[PDB]
Amino acid sequence: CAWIPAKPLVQGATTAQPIPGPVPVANGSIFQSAQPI
Amino acid sequence: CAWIPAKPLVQGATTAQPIPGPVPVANGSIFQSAQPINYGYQPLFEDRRPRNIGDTLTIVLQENVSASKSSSANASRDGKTSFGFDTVPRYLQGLFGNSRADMEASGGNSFNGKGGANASNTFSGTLTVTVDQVLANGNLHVVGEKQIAINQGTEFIRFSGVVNPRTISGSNSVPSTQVADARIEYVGNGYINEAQNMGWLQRFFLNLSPM
Amino acid sequence: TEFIRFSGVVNPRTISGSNSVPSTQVADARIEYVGNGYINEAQNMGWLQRFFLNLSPM
Amino acid sequence: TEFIRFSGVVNPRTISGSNSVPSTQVADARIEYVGNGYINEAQNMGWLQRFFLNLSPM
Amino acid sequence: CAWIPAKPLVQGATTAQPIPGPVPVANGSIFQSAQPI
Amino acid sequence: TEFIRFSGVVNPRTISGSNSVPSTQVADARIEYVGNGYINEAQNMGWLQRFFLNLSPM
Amino acid sequence: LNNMLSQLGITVPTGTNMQLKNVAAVMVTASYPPFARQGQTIDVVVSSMGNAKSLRGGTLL
Ligand SMILES: *C(=O)CCCCCCC
Ligand SMILES: *C(=O)CCCCCCC
Ligand SMILES: *C(=O)CCCCCCC
Repeated sequence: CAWIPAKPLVQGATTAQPIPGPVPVANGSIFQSAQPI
Repeated sequence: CAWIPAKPLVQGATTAQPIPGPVPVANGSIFQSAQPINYGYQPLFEDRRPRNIGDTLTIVLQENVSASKSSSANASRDGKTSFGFDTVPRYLQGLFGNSRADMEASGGNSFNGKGGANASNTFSGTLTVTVDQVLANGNLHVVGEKQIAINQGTEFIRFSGVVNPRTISGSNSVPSTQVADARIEYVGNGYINEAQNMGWLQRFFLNLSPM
Repeated sequence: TEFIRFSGVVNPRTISGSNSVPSTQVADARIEYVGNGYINEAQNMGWLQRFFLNLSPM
Repeated sequence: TEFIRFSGVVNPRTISGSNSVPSTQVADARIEYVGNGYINEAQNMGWLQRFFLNLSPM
Repeated sequence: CAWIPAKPLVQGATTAQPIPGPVPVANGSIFQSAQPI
Repeated sequence: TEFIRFSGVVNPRTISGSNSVPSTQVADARIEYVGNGYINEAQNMGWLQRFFLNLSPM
Repeated sequence: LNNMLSQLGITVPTGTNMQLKNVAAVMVTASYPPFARQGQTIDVVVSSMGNAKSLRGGTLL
């Protein structure tokens, strides 16, 4: 049937939320690098 | 029915109201900057590749697979033997007379088997996905979904996979053949989709019929 | 739903400049192209015909 | 499912510059190309016909 | 039948997870080489 | 299954530069090209016809 | 050169025209000294390897 609930091939949430970057440390620098892996 | 209230695909308010800017501080300056959300360091000459969770990336779906196979076999055999003493001389009548040695036999055999199979699939389109995780070696896990509703039903195109950043082109796009764990899905609903499922009786027969 | 699965062993000096290898250079190649749904069910032989294909005298 | 199996003995000075050897230069060549499934079952002779092919007088 | 469970030709998991590299030793060097076979 | 067997004696000064000899330069050449399976069984004469081919008067 | 550019963050499309004049491909050779310790320095020899005219004022990457 077409009314029986089936799960989709691509499961879970299909979107992501950007996260705010860290607060810049108050040295004399403009270049701020978030923790780099 | 057409009078039963259904919710639209695009829900909520479809408009926004501009907000008045802040009152300018009375320093000696004309340049007034509203509170700017500081984003991190951004390179200048490097291409716009996705780097963090939430960045977007265009996938160019171009799939084309085609496999096939076949085989056969055959065998045959014929045979036909005969012997007939038409006029037997007298001194041989004691051995080949009265057709006591005539003979005639035939035989045949045949066989032919064969078989084959094939499969194919194509896919063409474009879809923008979003990064939802950055792996330990720099690869990006991407997911995406596009929903369309043209006048009667609703179609869903979903995509999921893993991308290597050094494959993204200069225009922030990747062909779908370079994604590792590609999961593509193109489905729909409405009665147009319901008209393409087999009836439960025919589905039962297709599996349990003897032939 | 169609599934294309692949497994094998690759020698690094055969990978091209665009990070690609033709499948004829993989050692223990296992390729699989299968599917499900009623489109796939319409291509299996019926159990009676399958029985006859094996146990029929000719 | 189709299986292609190969076994043999190779002399290193016959391997080309692209790491390839034609199969006519392998000594104890054993090549095999078989399959299974009902497509392969449809190519074996029936047991009765197989019996007749061997024991029929002609 | 088509409902009888059969195992696929390619068995096991068809994906792998990258492992984080080792922590770099604090000599005066930028070049850090993970244990090379 | 098909079998190609070969046996013989070779004189080294006849081997070409590519390590190859034409079979007409081998002394005690024994060549054999046989097979098995029902394809080969379909090419033997029936025992009755084989008997008649030898003992029939004409 | 395309490999290096891609590593740095710039992906040049494939099958495009590219004709340089200020770049040469070279082989670098050196002698690993006895009891060498990490951080020390040695001297290298640089040699052209295809149809280059001169390495007069070049820099080794
Ligand atoms: C969808 O609702 C189809 C379900 C019918 C299956 C049983 C019919 C008697
Ligand atoms: C729209 O109003 C259609 C609803 C009719 C459904 C029931 C008919 C007996
Ligand atoms: C798939 O479910 C087919 C199984 C039927 C085999 C036995 C039929 C009596």
